[PDB]
Amino acid sequence: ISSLKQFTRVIRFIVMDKLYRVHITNVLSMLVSKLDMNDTNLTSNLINGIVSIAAFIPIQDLTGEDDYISFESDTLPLVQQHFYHIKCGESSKTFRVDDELLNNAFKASTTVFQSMLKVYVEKIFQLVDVDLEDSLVTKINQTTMILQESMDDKIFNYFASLLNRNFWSNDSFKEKDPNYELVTIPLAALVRRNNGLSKE
Amino acid sequence: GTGYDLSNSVFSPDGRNFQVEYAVKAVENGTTSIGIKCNDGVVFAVEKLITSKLLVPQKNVKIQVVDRHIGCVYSGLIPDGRHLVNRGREEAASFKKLYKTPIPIPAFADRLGQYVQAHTLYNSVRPFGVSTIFGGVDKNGAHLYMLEPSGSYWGYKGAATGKGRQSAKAELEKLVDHHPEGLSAREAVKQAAKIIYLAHEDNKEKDFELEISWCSLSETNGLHKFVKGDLLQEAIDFAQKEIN
Amino acid sequence: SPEGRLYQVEYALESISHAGTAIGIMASDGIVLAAERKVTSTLLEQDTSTEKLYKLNDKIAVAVAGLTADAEILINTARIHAQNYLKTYNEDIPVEILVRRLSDIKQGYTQHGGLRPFGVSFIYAGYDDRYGYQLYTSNPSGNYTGWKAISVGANTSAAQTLLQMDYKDDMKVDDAIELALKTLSKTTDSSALTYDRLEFATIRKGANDGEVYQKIFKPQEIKDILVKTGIT
Amino acid sequence: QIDYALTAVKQGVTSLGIKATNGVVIATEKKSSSPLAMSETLSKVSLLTPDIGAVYSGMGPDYRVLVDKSRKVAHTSYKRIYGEYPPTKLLVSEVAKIMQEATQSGGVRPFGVSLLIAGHDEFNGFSLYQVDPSGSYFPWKATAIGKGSVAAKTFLEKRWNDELELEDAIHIALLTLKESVEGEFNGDTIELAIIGDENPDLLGYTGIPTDKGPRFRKLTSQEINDRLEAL
Amino acid sequence: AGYDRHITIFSPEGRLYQVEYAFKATNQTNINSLAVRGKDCTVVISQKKVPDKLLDPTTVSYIFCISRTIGMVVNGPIPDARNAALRAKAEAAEFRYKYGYDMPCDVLAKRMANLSQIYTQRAYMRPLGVILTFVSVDEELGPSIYKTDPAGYYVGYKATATGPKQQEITTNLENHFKKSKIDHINEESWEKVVEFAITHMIDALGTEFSKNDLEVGVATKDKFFTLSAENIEERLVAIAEQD
Amino acid sequence: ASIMAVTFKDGVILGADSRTTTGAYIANRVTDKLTRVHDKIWCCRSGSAADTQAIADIVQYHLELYTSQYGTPSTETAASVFKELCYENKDNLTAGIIVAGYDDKNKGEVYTIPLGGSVHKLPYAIAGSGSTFIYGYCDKNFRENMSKEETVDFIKHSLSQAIKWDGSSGGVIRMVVLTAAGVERLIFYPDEYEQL
Amino acid sequence: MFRNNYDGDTVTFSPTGRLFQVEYALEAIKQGSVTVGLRSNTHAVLVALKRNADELSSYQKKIIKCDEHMGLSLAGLAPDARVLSNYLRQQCNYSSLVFNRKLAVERAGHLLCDKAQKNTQSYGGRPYGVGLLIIGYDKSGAHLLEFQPSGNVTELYGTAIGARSQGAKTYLERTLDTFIKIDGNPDELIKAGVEAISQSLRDESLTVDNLSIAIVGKDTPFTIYDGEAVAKYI
Repeated sequence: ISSLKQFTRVIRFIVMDKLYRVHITNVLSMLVSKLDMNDTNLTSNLINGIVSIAAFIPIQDLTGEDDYISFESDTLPLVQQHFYHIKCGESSKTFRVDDELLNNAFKASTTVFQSMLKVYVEKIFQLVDVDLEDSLVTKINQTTMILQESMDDKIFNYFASLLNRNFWSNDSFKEKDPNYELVTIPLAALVRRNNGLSKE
Repeated sequence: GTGYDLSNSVFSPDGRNFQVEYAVKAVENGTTSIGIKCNDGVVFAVEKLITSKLLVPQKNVKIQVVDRHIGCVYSGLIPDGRHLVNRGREEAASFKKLYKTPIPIPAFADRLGQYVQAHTLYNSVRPFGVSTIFGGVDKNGAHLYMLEPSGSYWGYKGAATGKGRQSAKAELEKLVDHHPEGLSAREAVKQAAKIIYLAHEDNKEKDFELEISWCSLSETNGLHKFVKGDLLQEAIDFAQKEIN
Repeated sequence: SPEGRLYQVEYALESISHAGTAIGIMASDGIVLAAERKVTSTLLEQDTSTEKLYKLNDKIAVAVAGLTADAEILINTARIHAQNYLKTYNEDIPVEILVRRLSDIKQGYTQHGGLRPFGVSFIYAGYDDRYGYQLYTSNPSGNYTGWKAISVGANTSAAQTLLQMDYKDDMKVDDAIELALKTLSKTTDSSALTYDRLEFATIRKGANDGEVYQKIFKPQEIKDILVKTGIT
Repeated sequence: QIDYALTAVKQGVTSLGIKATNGVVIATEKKSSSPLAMSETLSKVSLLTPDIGAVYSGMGPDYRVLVDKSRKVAHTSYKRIYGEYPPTKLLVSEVAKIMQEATQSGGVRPFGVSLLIAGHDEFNGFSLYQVDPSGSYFPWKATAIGKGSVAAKTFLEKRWNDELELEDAIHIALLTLKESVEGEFNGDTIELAIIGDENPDLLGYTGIPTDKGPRFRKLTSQEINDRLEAL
Repeated sequence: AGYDRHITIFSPEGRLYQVEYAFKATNQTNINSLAVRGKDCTVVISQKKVPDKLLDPTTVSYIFCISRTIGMVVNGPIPDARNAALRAKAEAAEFRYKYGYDMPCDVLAKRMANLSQIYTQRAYMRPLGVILTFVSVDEELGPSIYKTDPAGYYVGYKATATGPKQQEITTNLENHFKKSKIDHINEESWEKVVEFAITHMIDALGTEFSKNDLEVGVATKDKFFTLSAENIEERLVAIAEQD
Repeated sequence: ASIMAVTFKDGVILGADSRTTTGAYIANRVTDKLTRVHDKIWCCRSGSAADTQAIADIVQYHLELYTSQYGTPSTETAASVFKELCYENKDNLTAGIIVAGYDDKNKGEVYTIPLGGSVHKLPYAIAGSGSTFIYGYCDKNFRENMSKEETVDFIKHSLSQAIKWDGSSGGVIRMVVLTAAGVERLIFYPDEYEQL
Repeated sequence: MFRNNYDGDTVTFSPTGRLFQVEYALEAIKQGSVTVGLRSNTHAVLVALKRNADELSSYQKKIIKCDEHMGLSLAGLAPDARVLSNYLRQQCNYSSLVFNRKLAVERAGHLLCDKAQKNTQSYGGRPYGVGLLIIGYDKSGAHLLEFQPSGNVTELYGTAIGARSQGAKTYLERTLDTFIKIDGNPDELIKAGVEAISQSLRDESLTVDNLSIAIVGKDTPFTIYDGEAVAKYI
């Protein structure tokens, strides 16, 4: 919980130094999937990270179609090498990488946004049925609405047909007294941005 | 707040007893052990790891016998296997004393089930650190059972548990596929020896002895004898041939 | 217990200065008990309870200031000690001995600190042929004390003062009946005192001879002595 | 901690009681946890002795095992010694003592119910008592407990005089319950009992004229609907 | 501190956290069940899910025979179901011996719910993650269906359902007793009442069943028994040749 | 009393008189000395009515519970539950019991539990007060693998004698036939068994 | 720094499947002096290094007789061994009285395992904190067992436990085929036990007060040599 607070109170700054920024796609799609349904606390401290990364980052495909792309082959390999280096006592000043390779890693890192939101939405509908309450129900809606505003039409128009899709075909509103807020509101925030989606 | 996993009786917010799930991890990190149900009995096998050269060969028995006709093998915290098999016998002898017939496999299983399950009821006793594979021959043929720390138990055609769990379970499914009518009492023994030799690659660091016991209505007239001498080499030599 | 302090006790000793208000006055030829009743609703059944004035034996009685369900657990066991000292010595139990018997159970929790102390503070009024008429007190401290006149509960510190003022040793019984009511002039959070906010008791030199009658007042009998001044 | 149990009592279906000159009445609603469930299989108004009944507000189960423990204590501590059944005042005492012990005992939580116990003993006449989780108990001319507690308690002060015939108090306790009702309002979702005249009809036998039958009578699904039409 | 979430005591709003969680466990198996009344039978359908090819279906049962007369079906982890079944199988044998008549469905339920209640009021014991659905053809009341839950609650149902898709199944039944306006299924032979119970479940779950995905329990007067692999295929074959 | 049980080709048959006497007085002349502990496992009671009743009552339970958990009980098992009670309680009981039943494997099985508490498996067994008089008739007239009505007759005669000679035996003759096809209760009246 | 939440007591499983309170006990072994154990086909020997407090004090005994056919040495918590060595002394003396049968060594292994296991199921009590090398000659030859407080008892030809146990454990590992063939020689099997315990000493020097030796087998009942009796092996 500590080293997730360390990292949150410092996310905004990492998005800058042209080396660290690479890690930020990974670390996010990792936080999203590690959102627990039993640990109210771990989850509040993860949303902290997830919303901070979204507040200072555009969810956008930044690939000029450059063929080498892919998250593995190009981002993961570098991320692991940086970490291996950092772990063995060495520091990041001693870490030498080609300005070519490190910009492949960064651009290819902006691909995973799609496969990761399918996992955030999944984790939301799982949370509709938890006795998390209030403070944290709200904070979660901030993260879903901030994530939306930091989205280009390419990605957003996907996110929309994914709330639309999952809102109808779901097995997720059983348990007694649900948090409808966590799913109805994120819809409203789609219609704010795209009135056209309302007619239907 | 939290702390839902330091106490044993305690329900996590979505229905789970976490201390049990942790014990299953201790199971997964121990010797690999299996059971096969053939057409008139059961065969049991275990992986004995060899810490150093000073461990005596053939002389640290892991498979325990219950009554005269039942076999138990376990993976995990070994002393918990013993404490469980002990309560296993006190139970199988309560039964015999009063109802004369030696305790039926399915009824034996339900009795271990309740001992284990009852070790998941109070904050002040920890679950068993073993998944136990056991079985034998009763009035209506052969029965193989497996029982995890939660108290769960079911009857299997074959079963595995231990580090080499996923690996054996897969070779096990291969036989249930090829021979639906079950293996022969003798064949099941040759094969159990194969399966252990394989699920050893998941622990190939240290060396190992094999140990097999069986209970067959034709090959040991219903009793639980061990597999030894010529018939043990019969199978140790069959494994070497399907490893190379 | 930091400075020589009985914490869990003061806790309940001051929980007492909240509930109830009770008084005892020893005259030369009688004793008097009296109490105010808890925050009453219109629909609460006045006559039944006798909720804060309990009889212990034909010659002893207590006023309560504290948690009701808590004093009943005590009184039940004190009505019994009474009868055990009968079946045993065929004489009526002496007041101090009964008092000490309770005080000792109170202090029983004030030390075997594995169970929770007692609410409740008692005024005891009794007669035994060894020490004339007697008046006693019982905080959950464990201590008991002799009194010519006394009080427990809310507005305690206040009545003790009026009492100290109007009391005379030559006092009769009817003179002390007044002093008790009179000085529940002040110590009353309810502006104006009614017969229904009250419960009363007397242990006199008998309605006849040289002996000892006991009398828990029925509501009407209160509105009758209230008549002497209080309300009319 | 006792305070938190009184809180489970404060929610959970409303129930009430009214003493009269010639009878007592107690009622609550039968909120169906489903339409599939047959609500006749659960009784919120239970007989303790043939002169004494009880109703609750709060936690269902805690009431059941309290009604059971309660019937038994009536025998074990009174009937088996003195040949009579216990008087309302004292049977109530023995229940408070039961709940007061769940309080002051370790390893157990107090009960999540307030009880209204109504009855008639030959010497004390009619009486109606309330028993709280705290183990405290108070005597009532009339009161209510549960959600509708405040609305109904106020209506009872407004409508209660000490000259009520039992039929007048039945009438009241139906109105009182009509304003609070959560579900539907008929004989299938109202439970009403009375403590009135001796019912020889219901003894089960005839031949000793000294014992005359139960004062406690639980009104049938029909008797209720009949009163609600002329209501 | 914040430890009223770990034992059976009162939260500040009069809630029993540990019980509410215990309920959440009854779904952990992911089996659904329903029960119905006949003119003179009672039926319980549960799902059978056998994922491991190494299993022996015959040993996989959430339907327990408690007495000659009384059947029980559990939604919940197997270990807890057996702890309850064994205790009922014994409360009902004791009942017969002490009191001289067979133990009646609704009394067994009151007794397990009473039990389920102690767990709800004692610090040191935990409730069980099970919802016990009891059926019989009790000699006084007729077809009976009584369900108890970790909360200590019990009550009797015309019909009922339990588990994950509980409310989809429940709302199907509700709309068929709003329509026949009774308290049962007017069919004589239990066979047609079993077919009906499978039908209205296929309808409600939107998936077909094979002889291997179902467990059926049945109660007539003087017997409670379970249907074999084949005794079900017959029931399914008959549904398919009219629907 | 005066009781016996016989095995045959199709199963087992239990037989008894119906006379419980306290003293010289016949307190009940229609006693059901054939008592049921399970579908097809019954006993024959003799000795204290209060003791044999209490035991069978307690065995009926042990077996109802054994059925609940573990399944259908071997005839052998019923016997073991009887012995365990009778032997482990010998100092305070006076009961001699015959347990008999039909399973499908062995068919006819019969176990006699004398006073000691010992247990003896046999083809047929006699017991009860009036048995003493037919040890002779039975040993001479019994055969293995008899037919149903052959065995009814063997019992009718044996017991016709026991009752003639015993004052502590009499009433009607009750039988209970235990076969695959079910349980059949028999009764033969005095006007019949005396004329033999 | 790095706190532990699952090391509170013995009734608590670590998330990775570990009973920390037991792993900690298994370490108390190494907090006491070194002892060594080995066996041929005809004898079993023990060597212990008794440790002292001052120059002015006695030395802690490290070997305890159990029956005339079985004995053990301890490395670790003394009272825990006094408690276990005593239980063993009983079963041995019960198998003698009821069945007139020397209690099998293989069986006292099984019995201690289950005795120590009991102290790792229970809330409140700590695990046993001592290791035992157990020797005996039963109806089935010579025997040696290692008892760790976890319950795991294991049968060996030789081993060593405690402070610098590792010096000997590695000697014996290499000497194996040599000493298990020391049949019919008693003086020579002790010469070996002692040349092994002395790999686990630094510049440290065995004397008549440092050394404690015990032996048993075929026709030699369990005897213990402390003091001058040990001189001949130095």
